[PDB]
Amino acid sequence: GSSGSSGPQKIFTPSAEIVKYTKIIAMEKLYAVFTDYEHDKVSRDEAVNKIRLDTEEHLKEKFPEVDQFEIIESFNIVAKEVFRSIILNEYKRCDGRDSGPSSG
Repeated sequence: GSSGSSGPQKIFTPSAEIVKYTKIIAMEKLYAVFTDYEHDKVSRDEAVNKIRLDTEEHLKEKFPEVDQFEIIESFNIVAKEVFRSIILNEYKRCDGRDSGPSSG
């Protein structure tokens, strides 16, 4: 057993069970907020962060046994995950031509 962060020693990851459910909610929203709030710069600032507070109340509720630190730290990993996927449809080049239906 060990504890305390120091050196090249990596940190432990949160609960996967949640992280997964965090995407179904974080994703949808994150995408619903990204697609919109273009004109306004701050309008999107709150839309994104807001989730961090929303999901936290939507997850910690589903997992009453899980720790609060598992509902937050988990999201972080989820967020970054989405963004990347969003960058594939904006600020990119030669993403990958398509022959058939893209959105079906």
